Amino acid sequence: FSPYVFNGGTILAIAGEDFAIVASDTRLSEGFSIHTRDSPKCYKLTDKTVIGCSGFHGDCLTLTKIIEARLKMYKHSNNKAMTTGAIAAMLSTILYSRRFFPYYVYNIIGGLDEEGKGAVYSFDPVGSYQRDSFKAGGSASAMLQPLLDNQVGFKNMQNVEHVPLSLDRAMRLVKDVFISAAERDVYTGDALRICIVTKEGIREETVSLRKD
Amino acid sequence: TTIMAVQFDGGVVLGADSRTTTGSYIANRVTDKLTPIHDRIFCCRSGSAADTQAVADAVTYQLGFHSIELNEPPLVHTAASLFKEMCYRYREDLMAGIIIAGWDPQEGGQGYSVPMGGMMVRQSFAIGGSGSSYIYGYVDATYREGMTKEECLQFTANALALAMERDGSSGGVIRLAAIAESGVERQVLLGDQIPKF
Amino acid sequence: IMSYNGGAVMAMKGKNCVAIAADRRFGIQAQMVTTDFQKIFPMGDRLYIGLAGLATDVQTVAQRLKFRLNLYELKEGRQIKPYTLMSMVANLLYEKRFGPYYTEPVIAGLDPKTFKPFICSLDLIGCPMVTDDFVVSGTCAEQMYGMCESLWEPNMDPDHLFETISQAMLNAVDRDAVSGMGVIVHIIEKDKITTRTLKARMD
Amino acid sequence: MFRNQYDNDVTVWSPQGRIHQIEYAMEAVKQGSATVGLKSKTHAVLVALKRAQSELAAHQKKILHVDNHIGISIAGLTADARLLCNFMRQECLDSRFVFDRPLPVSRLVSLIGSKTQIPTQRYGRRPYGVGLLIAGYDDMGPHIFQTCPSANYFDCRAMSIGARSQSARTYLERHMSEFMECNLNELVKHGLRALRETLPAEQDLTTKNVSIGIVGKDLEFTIYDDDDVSPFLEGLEERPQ
Amino acid sequence: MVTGTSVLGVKFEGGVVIAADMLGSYGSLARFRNISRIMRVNNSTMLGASGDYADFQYLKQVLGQMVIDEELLGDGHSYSPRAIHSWLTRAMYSRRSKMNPLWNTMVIGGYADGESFLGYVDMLGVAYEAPSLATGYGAYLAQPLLREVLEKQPVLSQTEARDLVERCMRVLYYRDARSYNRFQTATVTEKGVEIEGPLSTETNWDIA
Amino acid sequence: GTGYDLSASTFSPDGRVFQVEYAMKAVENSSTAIGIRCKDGVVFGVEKLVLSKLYEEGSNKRLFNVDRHVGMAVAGLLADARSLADIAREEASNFRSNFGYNIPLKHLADRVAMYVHAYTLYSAVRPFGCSFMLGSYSVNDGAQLYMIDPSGVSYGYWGCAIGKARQAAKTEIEKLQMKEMTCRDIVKEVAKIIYIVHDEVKDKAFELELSWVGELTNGRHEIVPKDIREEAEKYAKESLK
Amino acid sequence: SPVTEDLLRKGFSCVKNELLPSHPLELSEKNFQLNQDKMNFSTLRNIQGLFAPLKLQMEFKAVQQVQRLPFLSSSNLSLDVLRGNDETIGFEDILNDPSQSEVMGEPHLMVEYKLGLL
Amino acid sequence: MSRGSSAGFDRHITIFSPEGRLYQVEYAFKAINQGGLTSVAVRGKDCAVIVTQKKVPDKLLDSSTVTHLFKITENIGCVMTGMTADSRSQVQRARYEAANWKYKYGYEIPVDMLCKRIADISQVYTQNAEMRPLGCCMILIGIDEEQGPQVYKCDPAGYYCGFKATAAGVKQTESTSFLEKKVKKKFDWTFEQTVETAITCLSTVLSIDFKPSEIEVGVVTVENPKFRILTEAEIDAHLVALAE
Repeated sequence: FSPYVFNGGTILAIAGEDFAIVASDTRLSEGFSIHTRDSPKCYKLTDKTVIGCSGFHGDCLTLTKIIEARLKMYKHSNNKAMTTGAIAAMLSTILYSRRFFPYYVYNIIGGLDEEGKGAVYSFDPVGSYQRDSFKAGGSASAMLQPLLDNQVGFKNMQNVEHVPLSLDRAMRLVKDVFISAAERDVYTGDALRICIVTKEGIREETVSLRKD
Repeated sequence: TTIMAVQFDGGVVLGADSRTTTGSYIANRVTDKLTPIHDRIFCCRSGSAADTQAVADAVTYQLGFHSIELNEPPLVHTAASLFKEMCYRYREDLMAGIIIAGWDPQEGGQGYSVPMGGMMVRQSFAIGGSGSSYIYGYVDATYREGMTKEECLQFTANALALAMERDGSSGGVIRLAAIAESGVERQVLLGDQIPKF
Repeated sequence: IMSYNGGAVMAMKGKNCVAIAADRRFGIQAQMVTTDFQKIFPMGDRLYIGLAGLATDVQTVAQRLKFRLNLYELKEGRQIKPYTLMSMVANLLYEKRFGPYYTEPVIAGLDPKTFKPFICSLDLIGCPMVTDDFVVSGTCAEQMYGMCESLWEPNMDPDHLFETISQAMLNAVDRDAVSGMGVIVHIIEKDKITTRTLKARMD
Repeated sequence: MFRNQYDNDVTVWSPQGRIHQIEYAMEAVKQGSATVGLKSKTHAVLVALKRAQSELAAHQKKILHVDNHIGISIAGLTADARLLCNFMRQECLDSRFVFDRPLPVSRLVSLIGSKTQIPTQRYGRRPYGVGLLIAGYDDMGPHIFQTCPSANYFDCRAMSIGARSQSARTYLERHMSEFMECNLNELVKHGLRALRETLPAEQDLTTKNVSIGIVGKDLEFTIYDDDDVSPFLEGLEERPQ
Repeated sequence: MVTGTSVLGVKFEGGVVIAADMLGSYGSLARFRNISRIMRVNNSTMLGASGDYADFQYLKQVLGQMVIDEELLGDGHSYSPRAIHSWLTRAMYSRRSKMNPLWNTMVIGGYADGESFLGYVDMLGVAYEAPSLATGYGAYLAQPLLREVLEKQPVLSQTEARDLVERCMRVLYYRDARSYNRFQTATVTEKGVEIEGPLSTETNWDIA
Repeated sequence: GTGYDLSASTFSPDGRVFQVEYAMKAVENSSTAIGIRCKDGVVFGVEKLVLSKLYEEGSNKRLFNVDRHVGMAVAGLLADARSLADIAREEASNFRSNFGYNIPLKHLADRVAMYVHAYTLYSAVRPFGCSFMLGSYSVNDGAQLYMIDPSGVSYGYWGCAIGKARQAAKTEIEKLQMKEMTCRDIVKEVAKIIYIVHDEVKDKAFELELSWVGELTNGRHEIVPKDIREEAEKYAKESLK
Repeated sequence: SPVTEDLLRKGFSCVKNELLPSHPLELSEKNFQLNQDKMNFSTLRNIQGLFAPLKLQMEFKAVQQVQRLPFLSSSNLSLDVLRGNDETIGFEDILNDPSQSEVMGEPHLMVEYKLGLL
Repeated sequence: MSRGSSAGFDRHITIFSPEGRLYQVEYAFKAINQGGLTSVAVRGKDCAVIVTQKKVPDKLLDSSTVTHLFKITENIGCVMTGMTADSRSQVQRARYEAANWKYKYGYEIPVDMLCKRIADISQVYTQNAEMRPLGCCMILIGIDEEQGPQVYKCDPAGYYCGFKATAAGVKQTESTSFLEKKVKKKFDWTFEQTVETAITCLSTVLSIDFKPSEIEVGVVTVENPKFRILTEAEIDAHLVALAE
């Protein structure tokens, strides 16, 4: 017996100037077979906060079903709505509550701050948050990140100016990076589900990706 | 340790073998591997030698209490459910394969099986034991339908005597016992009375 | 496990006289840290006990037994018969049968009323047994039955008893690395207790 | 006057036979403010009233929140109100977490009654003093369930348990025909008109003493307060007489 | 350690069909040959399970008790299949987290509010829905044909669905170690739940 | 014997337990209910005292169900009635959970009677004030009826009546032939009984609730269809001159 | 699994091995009377009805609270014939008899802990 | 319990009288006659016949579920008299105790042990200040393989005894006197003689005629140790054979 098994996935998050983007491939694969091809991995929490949860698909559901309940409890108690600056600490506490039986997840939080500003957090299986700007991660990580490091925040480039990220550029970059990284990885592909969020709500997006 | 039961019209038969052992050495030459729970239901045993006894004692306790509480004769399905609930709940250190059978005033004649793991199901003929895997073909090919007490007894004697010789765990006397509408009668086959083959 | 320390104790029943002797040594395996470490406890007046084995449990069992003996003596009024302490220690050891102690006690004494010598023994977890002629237990158990069986004799006066208990230990305990360097002899005659200290090889 | 020895506790039966503590609690629940509980085919309005400790201070809360599809009122003791709404919220949350459907009112109210039945039997405890008017639409049309100090809940169509309200009951019974086919505005107008009878003469309903709360088909339970209740409180004719 | 074979199922135009083998294997021997593996929990939801059998009995008793209690209460409300699926998922996950797993794998199908539902409740806390499904060792052999036919045509009728299940039984009986000639089936159309069986599978070994 | 009637664990010089008798008397001041068994079934009927028209059908009912083939017609304090119904539901549920088939009526009645007796033995909880009927049906055993008094009585009755209007109901029921009848005329007889014994100076609104279990429903407890109830209502109304 | 949300009074007990049972005859010896009572209660509740375990356990509760204060030995003359162990002497009273306790606590602390105030 | 113990010399169980009498248990003794019944159990030399009385308050009540003669074990009976709500619990308690003893020692209980267990568990209710001494008369019946038939009686106080004949109910005094007068005359008995003696005692105490279906009889015999209840036919035959 072994109370752990892999299920793949990939999470990418770009935190621009006044827009947060969370996107993820959709394929539940364990062992060598494929279970389904829809399996969305981008759940909504509030009107201005989206959670992406990769990793083992037995706790990715439990944490999703617990966070909403605790959010409802907080809203009923304090008569407000949790901002994206508190959900990080609350989820970190929940994750660390079982340090001797760790959750096998890799969560990513994206949303808007008090003012119009991008913000993407990043956790670890034991649970320790850290603010970031373009952090990605998941099963097929270590390939998504370096290209973003090259593009978003210009590194190891000289005699080049700095330009803020425009909304038209973000989707064009994300689609290209997923298309490039889908071929060389096994667990990725199928359908791509995009959850760009702005200060008017959540608008959704789905495109094809290496049809399988 | 071969145990088997067969159902016929109006009653059932029940046999066993007395060669309880402790490995390569014979512990007891003749025993009574056939416990008379209440007065009609009978319960054979297999597996270990202490967990089965404890389970049988608990079943006797609870079933006698239930029967005297309802002031009615017990139903075999109650015994099967009690055995299932006792065995399955403790499925970690209670390795005890059990087979029970008996007669009741309503739909008389029942043969129930409950192997290791707590699963319960009914079948026309039940077979269980370590040396109870060499007669499957014979019992499948010989057991027809529509037989009375005499030929059922002969068939059980032959089928058990076949495995009685092609195994190391089995060997010794035979303990046929038939439960019918009226009462319970027992007999033992010893010596040349056992059919050769 | 009775090798992390050392110890050896006998007991011989003579003619209205009982003798108990031990060996003084306390050391952590090969090393040695002291030469004086008592293993004979004066429970009662004409009674004694002879704990021998792992010392860290010897101290604890001696303390607990002394406590319970004081309680019984104070509550019940008069002294304790030698047979009672046998069941006492049996119960005390079986208290932790699953978490066993490491002691092989020997009890030797006289009846305060009859003055009939009594000697018994115990195993690791408590199994009462009484031998008339002698008994011995300790780390060096094997190399004492041979020395004691031939040299023994029934109906011995105190002097011959002391000589025999000295000869069955002094040249029979040096045939081992641990549990040496000193021997205490306790002779318990009818009227007065007497203690002697032998001398052995300092190695 | 043959009752001094038979009312000091709750676990004693009078020679006639009736628990006097239950009657005393049912009399006690009448201390508070009126609360009409109208219902319709699509929406279940719940209009309440608010008192005032003083002109300087602020008013009490009479329309709490339970979940997205259920909202309770309150009348009587304000102590046990929170202690009971906590159980409300916990049961609804557990039902949403274990299963994946909203908890129906018909089981929630039964559970609340079962919980409130315990203290009326054991010694050293006292019955609750709430007058809940649980309202909410889940799957088979909106419901209006009332709760009493004794664990004896009623189904209802429209009632005004609370403070002086018998005239409110009479008015609500006189016009109990049009409540089956009307829009939201007409139903709210009827509710406010029914509540106006409770208020003493030469007194009007200001903006700071109404707590209209509406739950219906496609909108979650929302509470209205302050100037937001003005659009509902516009027509109301001009005066009861 | 009795074990099942496969409890595969496919969606359908107004209904769901589930098939299973009436077999019980004691490791390698075929100990039992008449046990059933399909349930009728209520008037609009059915059930099927594989793996161990005693745990299937236990959940059968528990879930039947829950549904009969809910019906006996009386409110004009029942258990939609989504709620039952969520309850099974929660029970399995809670049992997993306690180091006492239920060696089982089930399929929940039903038709409520004019739509079909089908789910997977694997013991490690896995849950989802799909147009088709397979269990146990059928996840490699049974799935591909159903997936191919569904991708070619996303909507079907009763005749071709029944024949597809028949073909899948044919191939699975051909090439599986634990299987039986007979098998059960049950549709869940809006008329009700109709358990059918036993059936048979005519084969051909002409390439011998 | 006033003075000793303050706790259950206190006798009287005569020998009686006064709290139990007070509980006995406290069930009288309620409505009335009857129940008759025919050759192949039973039937009940309760005079539901309808309050102001604010309520509606399906209000607080006194014809609960305990299993697929049993049901009660409790008539007393409603909170204790609901508690007892829940206890009996739990009992039948547990029995079916592990012993197979369904509980025989006698065992369930005995268990509930012993449970309701368990409270009158201690100085910590008050006794239940409520009558209790547990008519049901079987396939082979037949049709059985039981009544449970508040304290300990669990006798088996052919047909009885519980509540305020009980003596007249017993006297009128005495003159029947309820040993060779069917389930198509005992309903009319019950309706005519409930309308021949019904006070009108203190009671104003009535709503008969009827239910039968028998061979006509092949062992299932449910409320009578509205057509038969309306026909019996018309016949009973026209029978009174 | 709890955080802190006086160490001299209770100290020197690492969290490591209380969530690690000792010799397998640990949970069957530390909690024996409770387990036997639970088994009997379950049996009675299953076969005889819901009244018997409630009545018997509340009788246990009623008789339990008349003993001497915790910092002194309890005779426990009653509750024994009611339990059923009236003559079932075993490995519960001859080994480590609580009357001769080797270690003893403070009176006020023990009584206030028995009350559950701490 | 947050209600206290009522102050008074006879208002609670745990308070002694000035002279030293428990008045509450005396009230419990007086409480048996409140219901109103009579039970007589007579043991001969090979039989243990028990007779009692049955009263139907009305006609609607069924005549098959009002019996006051329960069964404890396979071969032990009881004629419980007094308040039904407490005998109905003592019977279950005795059944549970008997089952536990059979499980723990593996043979049918002698009557003395069951009587002693019932007496002890009834006495334990007369010390704690939370109990009510439930009023009954636990009369046993059965045969033993070492001493023959035996008849034992228990009381709510807890004092049991061994009787060769017993009368319990509202007419205990005159019935006991009549049995005392009759026993001293003859010593030998038989099944028919014992049944006739019990019926005659009941008739001469109640001073009324006995209808053929008014009294139930439960007996145990050496040849048939199993506890059986006489049917209507046997009771009617014995009643019509009496005085003829």
